[PDB]
Amino acid sequence: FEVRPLTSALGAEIHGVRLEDITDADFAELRRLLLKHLVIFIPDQEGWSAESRIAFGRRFGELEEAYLPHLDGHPQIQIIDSEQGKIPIWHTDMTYAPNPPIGSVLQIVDGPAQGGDTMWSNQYLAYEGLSAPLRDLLDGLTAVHSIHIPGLDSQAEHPVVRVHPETGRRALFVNRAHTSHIAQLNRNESDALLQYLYRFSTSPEFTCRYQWRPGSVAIWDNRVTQHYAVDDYSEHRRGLRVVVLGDTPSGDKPRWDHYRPVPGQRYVPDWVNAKEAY
Amino acid sequence: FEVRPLTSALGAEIHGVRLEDITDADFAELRRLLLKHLVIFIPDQEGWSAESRIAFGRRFGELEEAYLPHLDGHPQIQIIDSEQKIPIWHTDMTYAPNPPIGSVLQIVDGPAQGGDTMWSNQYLAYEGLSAPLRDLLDGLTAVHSIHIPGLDSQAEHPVVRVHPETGRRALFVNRAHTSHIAQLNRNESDALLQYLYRFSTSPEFTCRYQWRPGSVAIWDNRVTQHYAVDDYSEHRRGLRVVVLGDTPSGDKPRWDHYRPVPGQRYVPDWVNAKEAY
Amino acid sequence: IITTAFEVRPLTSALGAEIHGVRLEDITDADFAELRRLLLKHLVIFIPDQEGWSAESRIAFGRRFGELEEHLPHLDGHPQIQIIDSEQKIPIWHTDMTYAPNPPIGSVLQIVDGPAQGGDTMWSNQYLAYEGLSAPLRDLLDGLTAVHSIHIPGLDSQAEHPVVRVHPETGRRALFVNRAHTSHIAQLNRNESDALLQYLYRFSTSPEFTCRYQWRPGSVAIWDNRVTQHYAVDDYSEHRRGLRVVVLGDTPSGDKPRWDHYRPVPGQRYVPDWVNAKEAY
Amino acid sequence: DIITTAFEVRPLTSALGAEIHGVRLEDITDADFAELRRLLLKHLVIFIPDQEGWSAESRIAFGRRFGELEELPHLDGHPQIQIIDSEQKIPIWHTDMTYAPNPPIGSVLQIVDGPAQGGDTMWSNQYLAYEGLSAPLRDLLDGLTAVHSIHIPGLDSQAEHPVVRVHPETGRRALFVNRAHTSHIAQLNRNESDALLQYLYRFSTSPEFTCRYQWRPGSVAIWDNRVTQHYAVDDYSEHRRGLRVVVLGDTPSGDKPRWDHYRPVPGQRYVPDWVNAKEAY
Ligand code: NA
Ligand code: NA
Ligand code: NA
Ligand code: NA
Repeated sequence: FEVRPLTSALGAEIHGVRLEDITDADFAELRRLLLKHLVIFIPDQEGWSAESRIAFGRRFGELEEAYLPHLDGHPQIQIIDSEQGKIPIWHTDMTYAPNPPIGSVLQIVDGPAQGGDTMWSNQYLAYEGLSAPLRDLLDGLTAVHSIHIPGLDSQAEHPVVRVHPETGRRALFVNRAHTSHIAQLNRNESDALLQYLYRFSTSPEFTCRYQWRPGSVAIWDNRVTQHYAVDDYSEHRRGLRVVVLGDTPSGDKPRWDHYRPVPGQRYVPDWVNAKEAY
Repeated sequence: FEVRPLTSALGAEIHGVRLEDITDADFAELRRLLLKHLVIFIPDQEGWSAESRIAFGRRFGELEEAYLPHLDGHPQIQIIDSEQKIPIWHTDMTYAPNPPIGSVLQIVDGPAQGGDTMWSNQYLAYEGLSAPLRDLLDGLTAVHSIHIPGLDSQAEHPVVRVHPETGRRALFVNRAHTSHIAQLNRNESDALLQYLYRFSTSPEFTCRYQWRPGSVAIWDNRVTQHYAVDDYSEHRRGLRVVVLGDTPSGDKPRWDHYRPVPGQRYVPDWVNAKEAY
Repeated sequence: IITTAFEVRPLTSALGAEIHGVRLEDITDADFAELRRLLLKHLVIFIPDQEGWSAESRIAFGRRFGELEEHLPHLDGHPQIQIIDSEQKIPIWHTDMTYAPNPPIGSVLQIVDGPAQGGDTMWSNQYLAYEGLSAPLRDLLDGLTAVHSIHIPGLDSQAEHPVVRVHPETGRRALFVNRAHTSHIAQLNRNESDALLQYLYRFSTSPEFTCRYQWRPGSVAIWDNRVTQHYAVDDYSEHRRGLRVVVLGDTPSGDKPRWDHYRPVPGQRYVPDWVNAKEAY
Repeated sequence: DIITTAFEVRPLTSALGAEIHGVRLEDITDADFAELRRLLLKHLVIFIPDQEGWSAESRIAFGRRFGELEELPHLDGHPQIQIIDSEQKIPIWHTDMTYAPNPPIGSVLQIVDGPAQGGDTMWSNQYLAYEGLSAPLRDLLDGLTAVHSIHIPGLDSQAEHPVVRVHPETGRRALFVNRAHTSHIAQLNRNESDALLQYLYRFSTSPEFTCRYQWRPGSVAIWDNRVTQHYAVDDYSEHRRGLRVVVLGDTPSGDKPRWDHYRPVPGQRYVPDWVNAKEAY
């Protein structure tokens, strides 16, 4: 294939591939490129059949499946629609679950000519760019990730530094959208450290920004990336997505116990957040 | 009386007063001193009778009353008891449409050290802002709210309150109960409130009081914040009467409320945990 | 602004557009006028495949916008053509030379040697940064100025500019502060200034207001320095070399300030609320 | 585990500070001094009221019981007795002279002229600041050092000290950074250092860790500079004058650092995440 990296950190556009009837050997090459580049982009795949899209995702693992919008007859193929909302926050998908997805395949099938880019960030570089004392600290910490909305209540505890199962490389595994707090620190220390990590981890030297064209497919490794959907458009935007499951996140056993507050202790954040959203 | 200011900003201890049978004229002098000093301290009032305490508070206005812990037989005398703590800067109940105008608190049991209370002067917090920022705040309001089981209340108050008696302008936001400024978007609101909260509780604007059993504090909740230091494990018990008055008043806002778009999500710029303790 | 003469591919909604079907070497007056309209519309424009552009043509092109800056490594025999060379980087959001009373009105940059990936440049739209502020905050900023400064050996300069400037050619208002060179807002005390500028710097470089350009062989970027910031991503180790011409002549103008400068008292000390180290690298 | 029963002692807060009654410094005995020194180890700052008229010779002899005294404005004929004068202020949390390799052990200060209210001094307990950190963070800090520095006309000094020092006389660990003079943590990059120090500065001066002293006529404060910060409240306009003796001799000591100094790459630029102005007052 013809491979054109987007940035030094991550991302590559792959020309010369046809997903519809991809061979097992050509798939192995895509998998190798995904381990190298973390998110890959396959242009010009308009018309990709539902059965082929599902078979492709299933090469990676079991697919998430019917209370959410999906293609007729294919609970595996989720519909993302701007009119149904938008996610301008850095996140790693569903890390509030005990077993977050290991990756996704997304194709924007309707969208504006400009606007609605998606950015991804390289969590290997976010960890490696920390100085050695902080890497050593984070290796021994875990964090609670959680969500609390109508119809979905979930929390999970994950290592702050995840060992990728295939590469063995260590990646930061916190994200602003779903991480609540570091379990072995008090909440105020947690807020200060997470605030630094969130901003550092999404430095432009660690990211790439993709402009969607008709027919473009993005495949990303959700074990070692965050992503961000830019909210700079008003046109209708629709995507088809398949979501892949795998093993639970793994890292070092924590080197300290959970922080234990005293009875009646009140968390007073050092930084203001409003009590009412919109 | 013998009046000893605690700091330049606010606070004064008053000797030579006995609250139990205080005269109307001596009460008028206490009120004058409260408008001058914002919080006043009256030592050595052990044994103050419930009837006299209630009568004293009622000189200032209607008293709050029974779901709260209170002295048996006297729903107007609230109980602050460590075994039943508030280490956050706050102005009392500003999530209410009509927050109290002040309180009278007597620590009757407490440790020899630990458990101080601090107050801050919200006149000086406003006056210490530069002119462009004072002008901005004069035209803003803020939503104050609380959302707990059994108590859901919000209220919209001017960011700059005009004290009814002095006519002097005071900042009227506080970290405990203020949610957001209504005419700004939430992110702008967070940034401005963060600055105001820290500036308003600068040591140059505060006083710190060490309680001796029997001491009484009287404060004007229209123009102060306060903070209960959580540095003790011994039993601490206070008796409190809480006074009501008029709704907070300031300028009509100079802009409409900020209106988000239908799908808009608030993404804070600064981390707060999703789980408390 | 009507811009129908060329094939135009916008990069993001906020700003940026790649212009096809134009050759800079022998550009006509009509085609230049269209490029200038595209710059007023899109704030930064990208002209691909201009390898070999002659020095005389590059200078004549720049001079169609205004007087060129002369001095700062430059192409031998052409003081007007400045050299940006990685061997001899700027990963901080900035608007060029705003510590000067007359910052440049824009630049033309061509990366002639660079890596196949790495070294992107981002730009931000200061019109949108201002328009995205709520009305009370726009009203406040309209009446404020800020000091921009630099103090290094051989270059000490400061200038006071409106926080909100009008673009002279469009009449539209834009934010005019940037993290690299703005020091403080003149009518606030320093602590208030720090808090408000910190908010503005991050808000103004939100991804909804930016574009990110990957340089390819022969690419030329032209940007309006009056209403943008930009940022050079520092994610590469290969040699990177650009030729730049800089158009002089901006005079940032806005409303008369509505308050006097903040006046400290004798002996007053600035204590920042947020830590910065006392030693850099 | 220090017994201090000889005098009447009135602690100021749970964290630190105690007012000592029934002792006259002028002709203090060896036994009474030993008790005051125990009270200082226990309470970190002690206050001796009603000592108007304390003679210069007795003040110096008292200081010398603790160690060698520092020897610019000073009492005539007594270079050891420094004059502090509001007309010739410091509303910033600081530990004295930590930019020096050997900061002072402690000081003895008497405000001899001042307002009836205004000009309080606060102290903070750096043992409690460290002990209040969670175990992972205490473990991190135990292995770090920080550069402390000052760069003013006539005084350029820097020193590297453990972030966590052991008090040589109690064996207890205390935080050893302060906002005024600490620059950066040496084993972190500057941005990480800024974030961690900002948290520590605010946490370490929490009201639960401090005391606030109102000076009265004749008041003497004695503090241990090894395990405190302090802060002079700037809420007064009248003349305020103090007499101060400074005890030299500290060598802040802690664990061997567990990591090397952070090494930037050539040409690396420090870009703070938080704004500070470029110009003070
Ligand atoms: Na996502
Ligand atoms: Na209260
Ligand atoms: Na530039
Ligand atoms: Na000092």
